[PDB]
Amino acid sequence: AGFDAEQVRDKARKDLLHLLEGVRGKKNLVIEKDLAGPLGVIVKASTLRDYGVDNFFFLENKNTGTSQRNIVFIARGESVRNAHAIAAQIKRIQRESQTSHDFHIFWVPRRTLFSDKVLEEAGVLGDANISELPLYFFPLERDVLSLELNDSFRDLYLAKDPTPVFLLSRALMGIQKKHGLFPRIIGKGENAKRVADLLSRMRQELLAGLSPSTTIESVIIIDREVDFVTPLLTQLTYEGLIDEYFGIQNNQTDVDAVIVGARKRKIQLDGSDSLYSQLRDANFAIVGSLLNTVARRLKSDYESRTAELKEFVKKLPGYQAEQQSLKIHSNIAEEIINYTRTEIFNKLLEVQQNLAAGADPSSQFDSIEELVARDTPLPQVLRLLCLYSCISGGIKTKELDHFRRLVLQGYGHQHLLTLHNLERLQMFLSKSSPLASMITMSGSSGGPDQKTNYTYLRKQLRLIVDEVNEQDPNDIAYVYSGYAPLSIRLVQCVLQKQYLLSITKGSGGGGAQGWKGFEEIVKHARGPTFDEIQKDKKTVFVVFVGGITFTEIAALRFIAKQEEARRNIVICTTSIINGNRMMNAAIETA
Repeated sequence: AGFDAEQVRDKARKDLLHLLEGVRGKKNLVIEKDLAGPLGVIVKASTLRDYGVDNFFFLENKNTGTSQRNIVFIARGESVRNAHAIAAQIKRIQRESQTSHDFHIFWVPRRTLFSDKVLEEAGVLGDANISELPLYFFPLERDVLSLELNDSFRDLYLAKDPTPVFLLSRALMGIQKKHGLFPRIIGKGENAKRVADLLSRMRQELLAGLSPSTTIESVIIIDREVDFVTPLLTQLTYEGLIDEYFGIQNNQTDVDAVIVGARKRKIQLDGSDSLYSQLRDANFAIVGSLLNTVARRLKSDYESRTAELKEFVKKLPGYQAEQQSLKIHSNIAEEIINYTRTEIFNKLLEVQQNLAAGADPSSQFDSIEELVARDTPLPQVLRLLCLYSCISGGIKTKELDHFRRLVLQGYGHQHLLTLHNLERLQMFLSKSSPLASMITMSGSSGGPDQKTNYTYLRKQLRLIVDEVNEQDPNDIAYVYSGYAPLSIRLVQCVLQKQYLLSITKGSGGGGAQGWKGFEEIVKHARGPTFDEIQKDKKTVFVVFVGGITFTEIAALRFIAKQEEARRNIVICTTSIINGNRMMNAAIETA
């Protein structure tokens, strides 16, 4: 009766395959490198072959073949870069003749004016048959939908491109068209508010036949800028650390070849593996113990004491898969264990946990300087400086100038750009800057965009949970060993008020809706608080504009398990983000 992630995949594959069915004959396929990964989430390469794909090409390789007269470009239309690349590629192909003279472009999801103009301005516009592929959300898991806009953090927060926000609201409207209006549109933050506004004005346009869902409870929209502190921190879940040290993209990562046990190899990382399903959301401290329990259960099943010989060989493939999974994750865990034992890592964690806990950030000054002396990697130092700034309402000017110098001398003068970019993103500011001040009620004002108050909210939303036990956690704070992501505490102000009241005020009636009971507190997080009513169990879509971490996902699944009876939780996002990705946005954007 309600939403299911599998229908998004089916529609996506159907939509793509139909367009491939419109290009009659076999065809060559040119794809934006970044789109290639997410496309694999909805269709298998073997399937594309069955629909006439002779060869596959990455647009950026600039080496499209001749073997087939049909050429198909698949790329994002919002990208200024792609419009040029495709035009260049058509002209370069046309003049290496007589090769392949039937061009198609599938723009994702929408044809833009800028793109149509570039093609015409290059002359090739009357040569390509242009379609539109309405792919928005890619379902990475049953409970995780992603726009897979890996540059959207930079695009939105640095470059001020509104496109990620527009695309997210269209994706969200799509769901309303199929399952009814979200009864409630709830959220925090300037960009999340704009998502609501665009959802509103889109509805208003349709009335020119759409009713509240019977199967959807609400949509909660968190704006990532409300809480930079969470991504800056080192993630301490299993998947979180795999992301921190190896990097996860399209449900995959690359690891040294010795790790897979027979350059580096690619490994799949999703819920189809029974073991990873149990490991990914666990605090890394209990992973060794989880592996041990699995290995033991495995040894026990093997030892659990004709034509059962042929039964054995049929079961042979399932035995390697389990074995291979256990072997690979044991090897990864041992790798991460090594990393987390170094003095640099222990020193890092210490400064992060102190700042997070609320120690005077000046008391961490000598530690930070020592981290620079030891040449710890640039992204890790920058993430500390940002945490410092973001958590304490800016850095003391005199310390800022010192840190600024250490960074430039230690890692290179080019990083003056990096720091200016961190300044534009408002994660590296002096206390003397008006933009740096956190929200208070004794705050006078100024402040069009006053910042989240972590000093106040640490207490009021109980960001620090000293007691949490990682072996059978009782609180989302487990994802950072004692620290609770603010973003998800905000989701809890809506979804688990009984519980949240229980651990902050007492006497946790508290099963009604909106931000009731938390409005004055949530006023101290950045941007607008909103709650808009539009006039089996139900799904709550929890949405992040500007990126979610694997730790927030783990914490959301934790809550999902507790809320199992009453709700289903579906996580939506413009992309999956982490601390390193944010620093890269600042480093690489000239």
